[PDB]
Formats: sequence, C-alpha cells, structure tokens
Amino acid sequence: GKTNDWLDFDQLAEEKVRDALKPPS
Amino acid sequence: TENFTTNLNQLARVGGIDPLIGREKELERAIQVLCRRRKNNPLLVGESGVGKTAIAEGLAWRIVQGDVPEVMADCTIYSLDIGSLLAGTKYRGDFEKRFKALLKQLEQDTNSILFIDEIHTIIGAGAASGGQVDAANLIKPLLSSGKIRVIGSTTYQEFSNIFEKDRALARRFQKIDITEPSIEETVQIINGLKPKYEAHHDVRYTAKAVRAAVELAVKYINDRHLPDKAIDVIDEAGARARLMPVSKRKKTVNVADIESVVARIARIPEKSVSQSDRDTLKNLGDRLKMLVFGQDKAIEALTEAIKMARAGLGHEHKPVGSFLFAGPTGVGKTEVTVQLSKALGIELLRFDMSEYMERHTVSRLIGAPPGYVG
Amino acid sequence: TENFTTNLNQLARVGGIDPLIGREKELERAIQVLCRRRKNNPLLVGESGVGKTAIAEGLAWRIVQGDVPEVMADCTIYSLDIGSLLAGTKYRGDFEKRFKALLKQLEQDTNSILFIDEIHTIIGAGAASGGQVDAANLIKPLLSSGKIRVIGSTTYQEFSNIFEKDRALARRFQKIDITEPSIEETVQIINGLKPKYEAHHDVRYTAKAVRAAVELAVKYINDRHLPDKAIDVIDEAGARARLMPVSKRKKTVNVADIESVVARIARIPEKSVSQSDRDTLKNLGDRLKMLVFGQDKAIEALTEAIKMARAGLGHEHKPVGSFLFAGPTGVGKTEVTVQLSKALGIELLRFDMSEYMERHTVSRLIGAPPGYVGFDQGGLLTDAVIKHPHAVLLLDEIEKAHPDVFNILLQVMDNGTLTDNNGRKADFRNVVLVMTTNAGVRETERKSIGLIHQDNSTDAMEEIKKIFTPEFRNRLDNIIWFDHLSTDVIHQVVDKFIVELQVQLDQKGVSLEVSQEARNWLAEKGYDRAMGARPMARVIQDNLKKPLANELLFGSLVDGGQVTVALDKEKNELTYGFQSA
Ligand SMILES: Nc1ncnc2c1ncn2[C@@H]1O[C@H](COP(=O)(O)OP(=O)(O)OP(O)(O)=S)[C@@H](O)[C@H]1O
Ligand SMILES: Nc1ncnc2c1ncn2[C@@H]1O[C@H](COP(=O)(O)OP(=O)(O)OP(O)(O)=S)[C@@H](O)[C@H]1O
Ligand SMILES: Nc1ncnc2c1ncn2[C@@H]1O[C@H](COP(=O)(O)OP(=O)(O)OP(O)(O)=S)[C@@H](O)[C@H]1O
Ligand SMILES: Nc1ncnc2c1ncn2[C@@H]1O[C@H](COP(=O)(O)OP(=O)(O)OP(O)(O)=S)[C@@H](O)[C@H]1O
Ligand SMILES: [Mg+2]
Ligand SMILES: [Mg+2]
Ligand SMILES: [Mg+2]
Ligand SMILES: [Mg+2]
Repeated sequence: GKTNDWLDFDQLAEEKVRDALKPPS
Repeated sequence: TENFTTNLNQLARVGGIDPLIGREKELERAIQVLCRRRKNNPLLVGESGVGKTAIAEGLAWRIVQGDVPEVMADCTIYSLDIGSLLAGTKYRGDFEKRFKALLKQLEQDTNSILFIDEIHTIIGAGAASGGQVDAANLIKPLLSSGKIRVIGSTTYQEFSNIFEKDRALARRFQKIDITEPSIEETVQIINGLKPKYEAHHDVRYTAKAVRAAVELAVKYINDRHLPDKAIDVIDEAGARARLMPVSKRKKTVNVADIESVVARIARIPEKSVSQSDRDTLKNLGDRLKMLVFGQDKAIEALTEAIKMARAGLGHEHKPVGSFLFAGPTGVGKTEVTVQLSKALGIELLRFDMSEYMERHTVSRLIGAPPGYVG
Repeated sequence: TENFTTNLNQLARVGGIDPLIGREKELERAIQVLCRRRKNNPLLVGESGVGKTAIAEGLAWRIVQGDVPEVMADCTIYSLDIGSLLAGTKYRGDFEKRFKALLKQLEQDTNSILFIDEIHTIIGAGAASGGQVDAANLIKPLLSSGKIRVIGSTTYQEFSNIFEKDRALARRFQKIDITEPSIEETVQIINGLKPKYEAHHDVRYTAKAVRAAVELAVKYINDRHLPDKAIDVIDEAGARARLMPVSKRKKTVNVADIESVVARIARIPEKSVSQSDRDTLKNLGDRLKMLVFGQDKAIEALTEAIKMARAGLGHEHKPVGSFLFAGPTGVGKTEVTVQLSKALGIELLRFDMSEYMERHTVSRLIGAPPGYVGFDQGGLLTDAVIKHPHAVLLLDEIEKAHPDVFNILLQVMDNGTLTDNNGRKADFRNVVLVMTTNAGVRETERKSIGLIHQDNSTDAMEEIKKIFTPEFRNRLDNIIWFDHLSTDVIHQVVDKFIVELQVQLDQKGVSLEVSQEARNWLAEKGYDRAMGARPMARVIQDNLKKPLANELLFGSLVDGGQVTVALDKEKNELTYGFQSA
C-alpha cells in the first residue's frame, strides 16, 4: 500500500491576569 | 451566596422544577452516599438526556412532597452557579472570598447539600498563569472531612477526560452510574410530565400517542437518548397542534401527529402514508418504464421493495433493498437509479467506486482513525 | 492567624482527627527530617488515598497521646488554608503581610510545624499580573535556614508536573515516598477506625466482613488505592443498614451487605444471585433454543460459561468466555449473540471488524497516543466497556480485520484488561467476548477436483490456524463450528419469520394465517444449504410480503383485515384470500 502519516495537535498556553488595588490615602 | 446559588427547594414549591418519576434505585444509593461519614458527595455520571439534572433537581422536589427519608427531610439543596461566582472577580481574592463564604455557610447549616452541575468546570476555575488555586483544590479539605455534601452531574466524556485526571477530587466523589431507562419506564415519565406540557401548549395527548412517541423514537431517531428523544416528540407535537390549525386548533394530539413529527426530526418518510404519496408509489413503475424502456424486472424489484418499506413490512434492521445490477454497457444500470431519485425527490448519493481501487481508500469512506492526518 | 490555620492537636483532643494505625517507619523518617539542622521540611509524595494526610494529621494525634519521641513532644501542628490567606488580599502587599506575619509566629515558637496540604498550590500565589513573588518564594529563605518546619503532602502527578519544575523548592523538601499498604495492614487500619464508623451509623462490623471488603474490593475495584477503597465499602455498607427501616431489621453489617456494596460500586452482577436471576439463568438455554435452532452446542457454551461466573467458578482475571463462532454464512452466528444480550438484559457492544481492516486503525480501539489530534476522543473499545462492564462484546467479521488487531485481544483474553491511551485500565472480566468469523466459506463452496468429494469442513479449521496465531487460539475457551442448517430446522425458521411478519401486520390490524402446506412449499423453494436461513426471507418477501404490500396500500388490506394463505396443488402456487370483510 502506502505509508501512514500522523499529524500532531499543537497546544498553546493561555493565562488570565488578576489585579491589585491601592487606596490613594 | 444568595446571588451565586439558587435554592432548588423553593423552586419546587412554585413549580419551577418538574416532577421526578421513578429512579428509586438511583436515588436509593444517592442518600446512602450522602449519609456517609466521609466523602459523602455523590456524583451522577451518565450520557446526555438520561436525567441527571432531573434526579438532583427532583430530589428537592421530592423533599417538598415528603416521600424522601427522614434524613433527607429538612434539607435544602443549593444549585451553584459558576458564572456568578466568577463574575467581577478581577481583583485578587474575590473568587476565594466568595467560595470560602459559600463553604462556611454550608458547613454552618449542617443540612444543606450543594449541587454543582457540570462539575468538570470547577477544575478549570479562576487561576493565574501559574496559579493552581482552584475551587477543586479549596473544596478538597472539606469534602474528605464530610462537613459539606456536594452533588455533581457530568457526562461520561467529561468525567473521563477531565474529572478522572484529577484523582484527588475524583476519589472524594462517589460515581453513581445512570443508564437510559426502559421503554416501559419512559412512558411513565412522560405521563408524569404530561400535565406541564399540556398546560403550556393547551393540548391533550392520548395514551396511544405517548406510547407511540417512545417506541417510534427508539427506532427511527438515533444519536439521542430515550428520555430526551420521547420528550422532544411530545413537546414538538404540542407546538405544531397549537400554531398550524389556527382556526379551532385541535385540542387532542392523535397518533398521526406524532408520526409526522418523527419524520421531520429523522428526515424519513412518515408512517401512515398519505393519498398523494400513495399515487406516486403505484405510478412509479409506469413512470420509470417510460424514462427507461425495457428492464422491467429491475423496476419491479426497486418499486416493490419501496412499497413494502412504506407499507410497514420492511426489514427491521436492514436497508430497504440491496441490489446488484450486472449487465452490458449502455443498458441503463445507472439511469434507473438516477431517475428513481428524481421521481421520489430524494438526494442521490452517488459514490464512484473507481477511486476506491486500493485498500487504503477505505479510510476516506469511514474516516481516518484517531491520531492520524485527516 | 487563627482564621488562616487550624490547630490539629486541639482538634484531635475534642472531636477526633482520624487516628493513624501503623506507618511507624513512615513517621520515623518524617520525624528524622524534622530534626535535621537544615531543610527540615518533610514532604509526603504518594498516590491518592495512600494516607498522606492521615500521616501528617496522625502525628498530632500521637503527640497528644504521647507515643512520640521526646524531641517531638510539646510540638504544635497547624494546618494552613490557602484560601483564607488569599480570601481578602485585594490590595497590593496584603498577601505578603499575612504570609510573612504567619511565618514569624512559627519562628518565635520554635516548636511549631506547618502542614500545607496540596502544597503544589503555594507555587503560584499572590501574583496579580507579573508578580514572581509568591508563597514558594517567600517561604524559600526560611526553609533553607531551617528556622521553621513545614510538612507537605502532594500527589505523584502534582509533584512531578508542578512541584518538580521548581528545582529550588524541591531541594528544600525531602521527599518521603508513601506506598500502598498490604492486605493485612489495611484490615488493621479498618479495625482501628471501626469504632468511629460504628458510632456514626450505630452499626457493627464483623471480622469476616472487614476482611471480605479488602479482598473483594481489590479484585473488582482497580481505580482507587487500598486504604480508601476498603473504607469506601465499609462506610457505604453502614449507611445501607441505617437507610433501611429500623423496624424490620438493623443489627449489624454482614458479609452479604459488603458483597452488595461492591457489586454496585463496580457495576458487576451481585454475588449470591437472587432466585429471580437463577430462574432466568436456568431457562436461558431453552429460550435461546426457541429463537435459534440447530446451534445447541453454541448455546450450551455461552449459557454454561455465564453460569460458572455467577456460581463463583469463573476465571480469576480472564473474561467470562472467549468464543470464536466460526461457521458458514447465515447459520445464526450473530443471532444467538444478539439474542443473548436481550435475554440477559445487558448492553450489546457490537463492533464491526470490517472497519478495522488497516493496521493504523488500532488507534480507534485504544485511542490516539498523547500529543495528537485524537487524544481527547479516547478509545471506542475501552470507553464502551468502561460504561458497560457487564455486556456482550460482539466482534463481527473478525477475520476481515487486520492480523495486528487480533494481538490487542491477547491481553483481554488472558488478563481481562486493556490499557487506554490515557492509561485507564478497562475490565473485561464480566464481558462475554464473541468473535464471529466466516473463514472457510469459500473453501467449503469450492468442489474437490477428484472422483469423490472431500470433507471441506476440516479445511476451514486449518485456515483458522493460519489467520490466527497459536497464542490467540490457545486463549480462546473453545471454537464452536456452526453446522449447516438442515431441512428440519429450516421449517422452524420459516415459522419464526412468519411470526415476525405477523407482528408487523398486527400494528396495521392485519392477521395472517398460513396453512402448514404453504409453509413447506416456501421452505422447499428457497432452501439452500450454502446460503442458509437468509434466502427464506427473500422467498417470504417476494411471496408473502409483496402481494400483501400492494393490497395494504392500494387494496382491501388498507383497513385491518384477516388474510388466509393456502397452497393450490393443481398450480403449485400460493393462493391469497384477502377477505376484505
Ligand atoms: N426520571 C425522570 N423523571 C422526569 N423527567 C425526567 C427524568 N429523567 C429525565 N427527565 C427529563 O428529561 C429531560 C432531560 O433530562 P435532564 O436531567 O434535564 O438532562 P441533563 O442531565 O441536564 O442532560 P445533559 O445536559 O445533556 S448531561 C428533561 O425534560 C427532564 O426533566
Ligand atoms: N434502457 C435504457 N432506456 C433508455 N435510455 C437508456 C437506456 N440505457 C441507456 N440509456 C441512455 O444512455 C444514457 C447513459 O446510460 P448509462 O446510465 O451510462 O448506462 P449504464 O449501463 O448504467 O452505464 P455503465 O454504468 O457505465 S456500464 C442514459 O442516460 C440514456 O440516455
Ligand atoms: N494508616 C492509616 N491509618 C488510618 N487511616 C488511614 C491510614 N491510611 C489511610 N487512612 C485513611 O485515609 C483517609 C485520609 O487519607 P487519604 O485520603 O487516604 O490520603 P490523602 O493523601 O489525604 O489523599 P488525597 O487528598 O486524595 S492526595 C482516611 O479515610 C484515613 O482514615
Ligand atoms: N438457526 C437459525 N435460527 C433462526 N434464524 C437464523 C438461524 N440462522 C440464521 N438465522 C437468520 O440469520 C439472520 C441474521 O444473520 P446471521 O444468522 O447473524 O448471520 P451469520 O451466521 O453471522 O453469517 P454472516 O456472518 O452474516 S455471512 C436472521 O434473519 C436470522 O433469523
Ligand atoms: Mg444537566
Ligand atoms: Mg454508468
Ligand atoms: Mg489529603
Ligand atoms: Mg453476523
């Protein structure tokens, strides 16, 4: 027959961001 | 806490939750798990439409009726909303403060049993780029101790792909396997739910119609489970009766309406063939012979097979007809088939087998196996 | 700081801390690490349910009890809560203040130990947008200096995937590997914890029941570790007695109760089969014989194999039965299997092996390896058996599949387990494997080039040997050769098909009557030894269904009416009486 070619599945990292407050006075 | 969670018990009194029919065996093991000293957090793993949310929500409804055990009585179920918990949590600690407050409330109550639907989501709750602090990690100390009881409902694919990977959380939750009920059990469910559907649509379903929907949907409709399958034919049939007969809308919903709805959902000829369709079947042979002269035997085999299928004498689990047309070139082997589709107004799925000349070409018809290109 | 941490010593004194039985060597190593001059931060790496938390919390129990070394006496163990520390740290630096303030308390005491369960969480903490400062970084200087001692508990997956990545933090923590206890060790643990569970449920557990739970769970449950796995059966068992009405009976928890709990947890048939199941099982063969005629040998193998499994004489690790139904076309190779599941009320896992004709198609069964497009989908065979452990696995047309696919079944037939791509281990102990094959059909159809014909039946047996390797054939319980349908059985087949036609007509209100002479005529016209029962439907379809279908749609039969079929000897042609009525 013919050769069998496999395909990979790239996975990209994803992140979120938190926030820090600071009272003016 | 009131914003993030909703009291299912309160909804039951006002009719928010539908009645729960049967499922005594599934519920019997659910109270035993909840009564456990530790890890008293029952999980409900089953396919879509089996009734997982019906059993968790139904438990609250059953508590109002008073048919639950004494232990379950005086308990209030709370349905956690993940979106509300993670809403406006941009500042660090809002998610933890809200989640910790909820856990403290449940522990203080000593009788409230949380219900987290689609529990796979908490594994991927609020976190930073490298932050591993999630609801699953926070709730783990309490689940093992047994201070709080948490009901969960997730599909088999989600459970294995996501929930199972987190062995620590999976250990705390005791899986309860839910399977689609029998045909006799499904009709009982529809009868229990029939008043709610009848009131909304202002129609009345006959006993024959309900039974027909369950039996007809199991056979004709596929890729959908039995509780959802039957309920879809009941809900959809009610709507049709309400809007189509604008003048003096038919109150009753006969078996004929159920058959028509199943045909649309499954895109197959409806049972109890109509007069217009009947004329086509008797004149099919004559029409085909005019287009394709000679080869009367071929037309007789195709037309007779179609008549039996529509008549209801067709094979239960085999195609309408499998025919091999072997003959000389130019005798109309393919013309009799192309014209047949035109006469019946059905799509012609013409697959040329010249392309599939080697074994490797089989992957094109059925698809490539997982992990390979295409 | 009291809000953030819980005093385990005080907790154990009043209510209980789930005391630790044994683990003397594990505790000794942990105590040794705590006594170290530097990096005295013992870590507890082990599988889920091994008892890591019990060891750390159990240390507090022993300290209050006094059965600990003098150096460790008068020591306070505090269990840190990560959520409490970060609950209100909205403002910048609030988390650092609380964490730093808490650490100072430990240094001042000099005899205080901190227990951080799920220690992987501290690695990422208090990082709002880009902050690299976290509990791990803040605690790192103190750990190296050895001023404070912090016990840790983490799973192998969590440790390697996240904790090991932090090389600096890992260096400070001296890993202590916790290993699953033995059967004897687990019963001792249950006995020590038996009073707590008994008081909760007001039940009692016999010594035999405790031993049965550990042994039975190990055999049928293989997704959890032994300490929790055994305790799960003991806990749920007590609830059953409590749930059942006190008026009828609530005395103790016997071996029978333990078997029922294990059966539901594992979704396997309950031992000590009920009378209802026994009645179905004894008459299973007779019911199958009614549906399938002339294949009694095949039915005997399936019914006897199932009987042995329920009786308790089944294979310890192999499936209920590995049967290769090799026979000619249309001899009932799959009718019995399809009707066996219906009679037993179990799901039928039907897999067509014609699809698996290529070597690369093995991924469909066990799933794609990690890092590929189909890793999420999983294996169709492993997923199906996991959902339905007690079922019938029908691999139709196995010979058509590639020889490589047969190798996958070797472990299934021998060890009753197949590993998925993810690594989950399926259980085939309760699965009735049935591999139907049509090998030798062409050989039998072939005619010998000789004056006298030959017994081609033996030729098909040799072909089986070539197609299947000896190891595969040896694992099979027995190869059942389905004999060609005889003339006598064919008559019963015609009656079976006619009955099916009556069911279809019953829905439309039509009743079909077929004289005995008419049935024989149909059988003789369409009786083919090679083709089998299938041509019977073709003659019935053309003779019975075809005239009835024209009338049903364009005749008297539209409205349900009885019809009589009779044979005309003069013309040797069936006569149909519509009887419009
Ligand atoms: N035992 C039951 N009694 C009454 N209604 C039921 C029962 N089981 C299922 N239903 C109904 O069947 C439909 C689907 O069941 P649900 O429990 O809502 O499904 P689900 O578990 O949310 O499905 P997903 O989201 O696909 S996993 C609803 O109308 C339910 O009320
Ligand atoms: N029996 C027939 N009656 C009328 N027209 C015919 C007949 N057979 C062939 N034709 C004409 O010939 C055209 C082409 O015939 P085809 O469908 O190619 O024949 P075929 O024997 O099915 O071909 P193959 O599959 O290539 S051997 C039709 O579209 C008609 O125009
Ligand atoms: N030697 C032991 N003595 C007493 N109880 C034990 C022992 N080993 C384990 N346990 C039980 O184990 C449970 C608490 O620890 P486990 O859940 O086994 O482990 P764990 O490390 O806390 O698990 P996670 O949270 O899933 S990493 C309780 O049921 C304990 O009684
Ligand atoms: N002994 C039998 N009793 C009743 N029906 C039978 C019998 N043998 C075959 N059949 C019919 O066989 C049809 C289904 O085909 P099977 O018997 O499952 O085929 P098979 O023996 O697996 O051969 P292949 O593999 O399909 S060539 C049904 O219509 C059955 O009624
Ligand atoms: Mg749901
Ligand atoms: Mg052509
Ligand atoms: Mg733990
Ligand atoms: Mg077959």
